[PDB]
Amino acid sequence: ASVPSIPLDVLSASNSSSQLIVKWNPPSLPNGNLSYYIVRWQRQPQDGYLYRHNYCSKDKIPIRKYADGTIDCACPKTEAEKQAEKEEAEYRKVFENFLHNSIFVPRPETEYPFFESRVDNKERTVISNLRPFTLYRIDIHSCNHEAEKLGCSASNFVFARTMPAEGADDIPGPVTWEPRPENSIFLKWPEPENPNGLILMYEIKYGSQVEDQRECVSRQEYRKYGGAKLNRLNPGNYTARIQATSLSGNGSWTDPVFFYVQAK
Amino acid sequence: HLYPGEVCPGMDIRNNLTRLHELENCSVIEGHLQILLMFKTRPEDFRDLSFPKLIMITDYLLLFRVYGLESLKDLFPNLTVIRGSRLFFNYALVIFEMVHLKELGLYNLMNITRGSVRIEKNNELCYLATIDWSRILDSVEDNYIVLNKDDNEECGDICPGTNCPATVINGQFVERCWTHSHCQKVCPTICKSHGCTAEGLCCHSECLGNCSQPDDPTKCVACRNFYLDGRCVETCPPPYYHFQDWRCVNFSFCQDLHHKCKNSRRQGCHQYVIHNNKCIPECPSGYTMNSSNLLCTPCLGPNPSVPLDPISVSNSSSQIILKWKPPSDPNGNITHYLVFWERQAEDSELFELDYCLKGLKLPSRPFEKVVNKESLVISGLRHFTGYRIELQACNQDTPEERCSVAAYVSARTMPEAKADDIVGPVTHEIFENNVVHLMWQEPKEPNGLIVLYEVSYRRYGDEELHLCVSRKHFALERGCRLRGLSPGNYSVRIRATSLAGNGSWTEPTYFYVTDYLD
Ligand SMILES: *[C@@H]1O[C@H](CO)[C@@H](O[C@@H]2O[C@H](CO)[C@@H](O[C@@H]3O[C@H](CO)[C@@H](O)[C@H](O)[C@@H]3O)[C@H](O)[C@H]2NC(C)=O)[C@H](O)[C@H]1NC(C)=O
Ligand SMILES: *[C@@H]1O[C@H](CO)[C@@H](O[C@@H]2O[C@H](CO)[C@@H](O)[C@H](O)[C@H]2NC(C)=O)[C@H](O)[C@H]1NC(C)=O
Ligand SMILES: *[C@@H]1O[C@H](CO)[C@@H](O[C@@H]2O[C@H](CO)[C@@H](O)[C@H](O)[C@H]2NC(C)=O)[C@H](O)[C@H]1NC(C)=O
Ligand SMILES: *[C@@H]1O[C@H](CO)[C@@H](O)[C@H](O)[C@H]1NC(C)=O
Ligand SMILES: *[C@@H]1O[C@H](CO)[C@@H](O)[C@H](O)[C@H]1NC(C)=O
Ligand SMILES: *[C@@H]1O[C@H](CO)[C@@H](O)[C@H](O)[C@H]1NC(C)=O
Ligand SMILES: *[C@@H]1O[C@H](CO)[C@@H](O)[C@H](O)[C@H]1NC(C)=O
Ligand SMILES: *[C@@H]1O[C@H](CO)[C@@H](O)[C@H](O)[C@H]1NC(C)=O
Repeated sequence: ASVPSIPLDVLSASNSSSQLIVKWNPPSLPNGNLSYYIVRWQRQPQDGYLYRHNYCSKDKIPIRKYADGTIDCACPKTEAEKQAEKEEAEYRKVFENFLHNSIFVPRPETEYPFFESRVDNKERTVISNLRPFTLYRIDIHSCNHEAEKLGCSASNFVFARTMPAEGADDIPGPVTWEPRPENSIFLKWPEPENPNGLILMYEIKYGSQVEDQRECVSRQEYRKYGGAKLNRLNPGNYTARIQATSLSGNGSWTDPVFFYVQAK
Repeated sequence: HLYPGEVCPGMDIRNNLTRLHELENCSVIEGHLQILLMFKTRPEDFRDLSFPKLIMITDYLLLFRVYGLESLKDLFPNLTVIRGSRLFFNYALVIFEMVHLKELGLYNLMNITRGSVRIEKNNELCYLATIDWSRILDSVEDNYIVLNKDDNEECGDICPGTNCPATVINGQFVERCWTHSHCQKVCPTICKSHGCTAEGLCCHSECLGNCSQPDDPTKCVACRNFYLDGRCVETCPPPYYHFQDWRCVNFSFCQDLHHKCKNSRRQGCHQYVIHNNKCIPECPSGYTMNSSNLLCTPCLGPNPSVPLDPISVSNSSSQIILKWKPPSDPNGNITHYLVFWERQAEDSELFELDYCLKGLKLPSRPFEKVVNKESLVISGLRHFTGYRIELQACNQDTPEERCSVAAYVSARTMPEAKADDIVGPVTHEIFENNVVHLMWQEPKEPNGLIVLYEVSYRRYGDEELHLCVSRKHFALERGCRLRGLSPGNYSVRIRATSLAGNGSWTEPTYFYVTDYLD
């Protein structure tokens, strides 16, 4: 037996929050009676601009939607045109020859360790210890027999995101409001402790009898006051909803909080 | 400079950065450069490794399955030109299955002499669609940008804009940058291959890609033609002979290369012979060696189909370079190519939709005969205006003019500098309720269409305020109206953003409002 080929067609799906389904095909050349697969998933942190882009005025929000949908006469060509159209066959051939000379030993911020387990005879595997809507890198190595003496097969990577936590990116508590001169308002709220990936910005919809006026609050500007200050509102009983925006799009809003902009 | 280091053969590095020390002082590599299968490597392993001496390769550069490698701006900070003498299945620069890669970092590469660029299946790779390979490669029809984070996740991967050169492709117009700290330089077509300087002075004809001194065949970074003795030459004088088509060697040099591997057979190197006054691996047919000296000697005497992939580039506001490939089934001796083009109409929703939503950045948005030529330059065009092109190949004379069906592709010219520059001074209106209405004349010919107006105003001594005016706003107010202002003199600036990115900032204008006190 030799080092097996990589697991072919590794797909994944987001079954439920904190859960992920991974479904793949057996390797092309198992090179031996295949014993099992090694499912190794590691957390993937944020990127640079994910904490720098002032998404209130920079650009659209980059989201990574989960691929849950991945759950589910004629005449042959002659030999001349077949040889003429053979263009990418030798390409992938030499790339797999390159990867054939590697191994993966069966070992037992960006400081996230990996979690490795064995899947005996299942091309599908459910992971139930994840974070709602966060990037996860799963590396699978089709281990044949003698995969400990020779080393398991080469790594095949895939990236997936879990299901967002249902109504988690909302404000995890009651908001507070403060009146200020010029009939100004300052709102302060907590941040979701376990957001669906990351709270990129907050949307504050307020207005007279209808949340018509809108305001954006970036990620870092929030920490300057634990919230944001609307500079002017007309004197009167006003209302404002705060529907945050996580990495999974806009979330939920607790309540259109009331505040006294006028005076008694 | 032009002679910074020594010569190295082609090498394959695997499994660790330990063997990468063999190419420390290397400047040129007479072969390929393979760095692949680095599994146990860590990002900190690469942060303290560099090769500033490596400036030029000959065949190509390959990177495949090198974990922890986030960028290359530190590995090859001075790689300038790949000669591309050989090709990896027409690909002159391959980057495949790079896991932790998020950008390119090859800011100093300015030309690939021959081949294509293929970058596929790098799930974390950004900064990939924000680069124009036309100013870098000659033939970009063969290429691969798929299964990448920028094609599916919309990396954004903005460029340094505290300014990067913004090139035009068939329909799109996006800035050019390799990292968030390196703008991709592009130079005028007048000396497409000679090179460039910082001030725009073009390089010498003998240089390639770049030179440290303008119009000097000695201070070149890489030589276009054969190199010899610290100076790029068009053709080396006798007795030196051309070797590997890039540097000329004398008889004594390519002699040792012959005898050395003739007996050692270390890698079966080429027994270079001097034919056509050039030390060539093998002398061409109808010629043999003298059997005593390496100088070779001549032996005694012994309707069509659719035109393929027509892409278009624009290197000017009134010009367009249209390139294509002959159809797969000419179905006859192709006499001349038939080209039709017409001005497209911009999408109607763009004239009325809101743009002050989710950031202020915008998305990437007659006939003629051609005889014995696969390209055509089209003049007399409107700047940045989308043009729908129709191209057909014809294989019969005009009196019997029957030929292929109509192909279709979209073209777009280059934007202009002052086309988006708001003209005329901004005017204001006085009101008793401290409500001001602002008016400014937009140019009648924008690069595409003006989509919004970035308005910035500020009273003397106060803090700068930022506004966003959508299509509908100045469609009704003919501008923008501000309410509840503090009495005093203000300083206002505007920048109109069109389909060709952000325009210019208007000169800070100042107006006076009666303070109702004097
Ligand atoms: C990058 O630099 C190169 C070198 O100056 C530019 O090159 C072109 O150079 C190649 C290399 O010799 C020429 O091609 C070869 O083409 C000839 C054509 O007869 C063929 O006989 C040879 O067997 C070989 O295949 C190519 O013709 C030439 N083209 C032009 C327009 O000069 C290249 O254009 C530069 N690219 C950029 C983006 O600046
Ligand atoms: C999708 O998730 C559900 C629960 O959210 C899974 O239901 C479970 O099935 C697994 C089998 O792998 C069992 O180990 C669990 O005990 C089951 N839990 C419950 C509450 O029924 C389901 O298997 C997952 N996969 C699919 C395809 O539905
Ligand atoms: C051509 O290459 C040289 C060096 O390889 C580049 O010069 C760097 O250029 C800046 C000014 O532009 C100098 O301050 C540095 O000292 C140069 N570096 C070195 C190592 O000499 C030059 O910019 C390149 N030309 C272009 C057009 O990019
Ligand atoms: C390999 O597997 C087949 C069927 O799964 C079995 O019949 C055979 O005995 C196995 N061989 C070894 C060496 O285990
Ligand atoms: C390091 O890489 C070289 C080839 O680059 C390989 O021969 C060697 O086995 C690897 N491991 C060590 C410990 O050098
Ligand atoms: C590279 O240059 C340094 C300094 O001149 C020298 O010590 C070293 O030996 C050179 N590289 C090799 C492989 O010798
Ligand atoms: C654009 O490229 C063509 C092709 O060589 C050239 O003739 C033309 O001058 C170029 N445009 C400019 C503005 O230099
Ligand atoms: C096609 O026409 C060209 C002239 O346009 C001529 O040189 C060539 O021989 C012709 N070939 C055939 C097959 O008709």
